[PDB]
Amino acid sequence: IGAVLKHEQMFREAVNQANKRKIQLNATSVTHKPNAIQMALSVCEDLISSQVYILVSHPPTHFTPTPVSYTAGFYRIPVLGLTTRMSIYSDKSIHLSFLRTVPPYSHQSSVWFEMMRVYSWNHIILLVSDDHEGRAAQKRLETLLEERESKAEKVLQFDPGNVTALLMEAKELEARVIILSASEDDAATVYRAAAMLNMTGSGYVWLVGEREISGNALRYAPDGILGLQLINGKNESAHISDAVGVVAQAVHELLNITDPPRGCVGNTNIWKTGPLFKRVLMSSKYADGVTGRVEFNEDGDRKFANYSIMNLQNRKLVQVGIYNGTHVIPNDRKIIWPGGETEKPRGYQMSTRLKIVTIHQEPFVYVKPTLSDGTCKEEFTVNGDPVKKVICTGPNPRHTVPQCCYGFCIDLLIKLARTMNFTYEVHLVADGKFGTQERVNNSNKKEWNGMMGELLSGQADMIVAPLTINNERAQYIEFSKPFKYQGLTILVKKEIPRS
Amino acid sequence: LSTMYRHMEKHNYESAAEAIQAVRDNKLHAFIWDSAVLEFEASQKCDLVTTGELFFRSGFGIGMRKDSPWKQNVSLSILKSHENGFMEDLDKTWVRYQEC
Amino acid sequence: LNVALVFSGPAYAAEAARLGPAVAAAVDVRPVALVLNGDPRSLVLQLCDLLSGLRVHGVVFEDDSRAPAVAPILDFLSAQTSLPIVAVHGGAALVLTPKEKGSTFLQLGSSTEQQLQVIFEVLEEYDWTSFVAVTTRAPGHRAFLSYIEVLTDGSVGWEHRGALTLGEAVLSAQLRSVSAQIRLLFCAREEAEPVFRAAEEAGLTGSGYVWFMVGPQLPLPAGLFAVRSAGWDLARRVAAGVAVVARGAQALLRDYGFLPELGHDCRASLHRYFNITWDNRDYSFNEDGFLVNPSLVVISLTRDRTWEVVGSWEQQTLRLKYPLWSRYGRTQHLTVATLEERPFVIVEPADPISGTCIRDSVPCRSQPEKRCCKGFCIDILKRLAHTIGFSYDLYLVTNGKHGKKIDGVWNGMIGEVFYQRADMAIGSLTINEERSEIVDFSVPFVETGISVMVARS
Amino acid sequence: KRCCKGFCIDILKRLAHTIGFSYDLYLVTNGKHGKKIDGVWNGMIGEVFYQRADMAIGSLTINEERSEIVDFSVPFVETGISVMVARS
Ligand SMILES: *[C@@H]1O[C@H](CO)[C@@H](O[C@@H]2O[C@H](CO)[C@@H](O)[C@H](O)[C@H]2NC(C)=O)[C@H](O)[C@H]1NC(C)=O
Ligand SMILES: *[C@@H]1O[C@H](CO)[C@@H](O[C@@H]2O[C@H](CO)[C@@H](O)[C@H](O)[C@H]2NC(C)=O)[C@H](O)[C@H]1NC(C)=O
Ligand SMILES: *[C@@H]1O[C@H](CO)[C@@H](O[C@@H]2O[C@H](CO)[C@@H](O)[C@H](O)[C@H]2NC(C)=O)[C@H](O)[C@H]1NC(C)=O
Ligand SMILES: *[C@@H]1O[C@H](CO)[C@@H](O)[C@H](O)[C@H]1NC(C)=O
Ligand SMILES: *[C@@H]1O[C@H](CO)[C@@H](O)[C@H](O)[C@H]1NC(C)=O
Ligand SMILES: N[C@@H](CCC(=O)O)C(=O)O
Ligand SMILES: N[C@@H](CCC(=O)O)C(=O)O
Repeated sequence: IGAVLKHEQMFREAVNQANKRKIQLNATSVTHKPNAIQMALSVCEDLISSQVYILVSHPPTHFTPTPVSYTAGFYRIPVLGLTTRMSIYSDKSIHLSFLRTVPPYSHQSSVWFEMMRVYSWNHIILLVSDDHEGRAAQKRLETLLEERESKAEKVLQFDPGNVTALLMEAKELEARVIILSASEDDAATVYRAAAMLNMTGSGYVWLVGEREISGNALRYAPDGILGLQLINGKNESAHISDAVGVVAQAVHELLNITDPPRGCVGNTNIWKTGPLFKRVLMSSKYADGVTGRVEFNEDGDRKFANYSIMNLQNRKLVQVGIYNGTHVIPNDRKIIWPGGETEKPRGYQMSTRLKIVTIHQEPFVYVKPTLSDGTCKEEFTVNGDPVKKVICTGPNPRHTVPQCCYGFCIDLLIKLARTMNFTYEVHLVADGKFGTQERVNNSNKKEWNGMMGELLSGQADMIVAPLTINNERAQYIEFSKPFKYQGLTILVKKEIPRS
Repeated sequence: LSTMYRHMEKHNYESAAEAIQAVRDNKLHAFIWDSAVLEFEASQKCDLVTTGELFFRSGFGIGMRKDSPWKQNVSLSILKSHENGFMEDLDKTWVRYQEC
Repeated sequence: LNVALVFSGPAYAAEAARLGPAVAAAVDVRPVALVLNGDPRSLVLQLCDLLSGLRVHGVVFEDDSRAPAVAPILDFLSAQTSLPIVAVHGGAALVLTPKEKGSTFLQLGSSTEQQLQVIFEVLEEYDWTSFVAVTTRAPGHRAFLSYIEVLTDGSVGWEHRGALTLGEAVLSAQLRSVSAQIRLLFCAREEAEPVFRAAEEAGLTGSGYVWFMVGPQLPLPAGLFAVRSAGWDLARRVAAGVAVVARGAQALLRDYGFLPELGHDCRASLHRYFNITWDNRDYSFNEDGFLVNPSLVVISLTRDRTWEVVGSWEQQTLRLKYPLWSRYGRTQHLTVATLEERPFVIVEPADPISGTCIRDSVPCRSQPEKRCCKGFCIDILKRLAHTIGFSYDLYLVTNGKHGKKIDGVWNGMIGEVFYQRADMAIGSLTINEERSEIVDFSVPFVETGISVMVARS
Repeated sequence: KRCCKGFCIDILKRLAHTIGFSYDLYLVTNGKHGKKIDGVWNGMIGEVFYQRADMAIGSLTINEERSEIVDFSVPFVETGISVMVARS
């Protein structure tokens, strides 16, 4: 056993301490290879040489501990990483023998959810890289937000390698607080893109992962943004100590011993001691460790870790709080904001402009063609009063010809717009159907057909029409108190008189 | 009514106006639709007739996206205007104003 | 340019390589090759030596032994070298995992999603319920349950899902705690055998129950069902693999016209070029490198303990053998026999858009094809079944209408009931003295008799 | 103990069956339906407002002040202001 990682002396003293705490704690370490193939060759060589019952640490530069994990899986022997963050290693489909002593960015997303819940920032925006780690973080954030009856307002996938279109898209919505998760270089690129626009001003609060914050501080670091880091940071030595301690604990717990393989130059066979010790370690709960109650998660992660919630203040990071494995310390000191605001601004932004969809229905929404100049005829009622018409497009594949709409629904909309300050543009639905929920062709999943697509898909923001209250519509969208009671009735032609 | 719907779906139209016109032209036997629109239609086009007991007594509504901040205010303003004379005034001048 | 052939077989690989060159030539003008040794140390050393010595375009590895081990390291070697590997004939290709940045593995196995899709296509034709879904807490169990939940929406019956920690008595009691005729299990072989033994000790291995094992693999229950791609020939598999490799290489040379390898012998992202057709089977590939729209078969267990093909899935279509099926349920099996009487029992053609009977109806088989029966008698029969509980089949009748003592022999529904062919008869049937004495009768509900109908008045 | 039955009781028990909870018919005496007497609510609205009663069912009309003070479910039986006269 031995971490690849002066570090040889650290391994020697760790082995001596573990032995002080039938043979116990034998150390067999090697050095990194420039070529991963050479690294795998060295790993198999010193696995054949000595009995390795495993440990490996991430070098500073992107490097990959994948070869040793793959070899361990090919031998089914337990393998425990030290300082690897990518969530791909979390999965056991290709790394069934792999465990890690440092939580990946998925728990960073979990802490993001915790902070958002603490600060009552109900609305949320995600700007996530299309990489695997970003996708896993986004999925964990969505499922952690699943139990609460709120979803992400709009998740934006940023392919690795300008995001100005996505930045504009995020700017034009109602939610203002966003959360970024991407590579350091992609983080710098999107930081420049946001800085060029006015989307980095007051009311635009956001917080990113550890490596994004580090890269931003390296290159740009938009001032006032929040950020998250591991409490211990790199902290190789204490992780080494806790790892060797838990390895000794597991070895003592095992001592059925089966057969720890050695000299497996061509021994194409698994060693049941490997899976047995892995299951024991999963059931194990190391206590009185350097980092605390070192418990291993079911997938092979760490439970109840510690994080530093820091803030960027002119290329200087100030630890605003401490996010435990359960909750976050409220406030160690004062927190700044990118716009200089001294408080936590509301994450939403009430839009003055509303997109209203409306269907043509006789006694409620009159629709007529516009005049020659595109205006509306200034007619009057029988009582000598004007009809407060409005101009809206939408009617006839055919192009969207503007037309004049007026009616009971239009009058109600006018009254509401006067009651609550609005600026509104109307447009009828292109489909021209009341929009139920229908099962799409060649798929099991269903979707909101018709005019309701204009509301669910964000095309509009308020459905004003002769809408009838029923079950699934109330399930997907929200309603208000009814303004006209009515039922379903039969219409039949009938001739009364008789000659 | 599932079997009745399976029968009805072979003749379902696409909009109200064409249905009303076809009912005028006797291309269809019976029409089923909302009470307010048909009441207004009978009050205008005194050729057809409305009948049957009301079968689904759920009122209309001004729909909006889920959990939008406007729900409380929109609902409260609609309720206040309905409670006030505004709703009745907007109703009388726009519907039920004709009786042939 | 050339194609390198590597096999982990200790003995059969020798004869396979001996017969290699003729088959490779028989199956572009690029040459072939064959090197085999049969161990991550040995694997890495041999493959690196072969690739250094021999300049090749794509490499095909064939082996069916110790599947869940070879695939990751082989994929890593391919990614490091950036060369097209193709695993064939089980083994490495059997394991399917999410890939890496530069990875190009071209696994020829079948994803668990496709397996579940095929199994559910076989279902909804045998049982409407995916009653028992049991998992062994395997690495793929989470995606397994997610896909089950994905495919269970819209349209199936469903009872429970559970996980077994594999004392065998505790897990057997937990397994039997869910009542379900049909159980589908997700497990590996080392967990499959103890689970089978525990189920046998729990009495669920009888012919009444059917197990649909879908875990990646391949004292024994009766009715095992699984799914595979094809095979059980190594030469044909090698021919298909080399044909796919040659087609991909020719497409690459047509697109740009350059040698495929990029050094990577001593250092100091192409799984998009697959539209492949061969052996009357689809061979296109997705981004992850697994077969898209494969030609799959479903296999079952025979009393001779041998695997026999039962049905074939291809072009998103199924074709099985003896398509008619019945829920034996072992009582609770009652063969309802009715006749046609328009006021009471209405038989209609099955709805062809959904290819099944519409709601508020019951399937009815004549005496092969299926119609939809509904009305008075059907509704009262289904209410009775709900309030009692049994499996009822609408076995219609043709020999007669209601019954006659023709040649002292009954016919119709009465004839069907009398000779035990039909368990019970419902529908339009009047009670008479001879009928009452020959066959018992329940309590009458709709009174009737002899009536006179006249003309307009 | 008395026995309560009718429209609201039946709809409440159907709702409880379709949701599942323990419901107690805590009747009221301080008021009838609610009034802003001395800026303080009473009746069923008063009981609900001060958390004494978890929820109120039965005869209760929806008004603007009631709607803003306390939330309301979807109306089911429409009603309003009506005029009743003598024999005719
Ligand atoms: C226990 O530790 C000793 C000391 O490091 C190991 O001895 C060396 O092992 C390497 C690798 O097997 C050999 O290349 C050296 O020649 C060994 N030197 C000596 C002096 O023995 C030993 O292999 C370790 N044993 C186990 C089972 O890990
Ligand atoms: C606007 O044009 C569309 C497109 O033709 C019309 O929708 C069609 O209506 C016919 C008549 O029922 C249907 O047969 C087609 O299937 C419809 N097509 C689509 C794409 O919906 C629509 O009715 C027109 N509306 C107006 C007001 O002219
Ligand atoms: C809903 O209506 C309330 C009541 O008017 C609004 O609250 C007011 O908001 C303005 C602007 O923020 C303040 O100046 C007032 O002091 C607030 N009054 C009260 C009583 O809260 C609220 O903003 C409205 N919300 C929406 C989305 O329209
Ligand atoms: C983003 O890049 C595209 C392509 O280079 C360019 O057309 C566009 O103007 C750029 N936008 C900004 C804001 O830089
Ligand atoms: C709404 O508009 C009125 C009229 O201009 C104004 O007095 C009021 O302050 C406005 N309120 C808001 C919140 O914009
Ligand atoms: N219902 C009759 C058959 C037809 C008839 O005679 O009216 C019977 O059960 O015998
Ligand atoms: N139903 C009334 C009480 C009695 C009345 O005013 O008619 C309400 O809920 O306020």
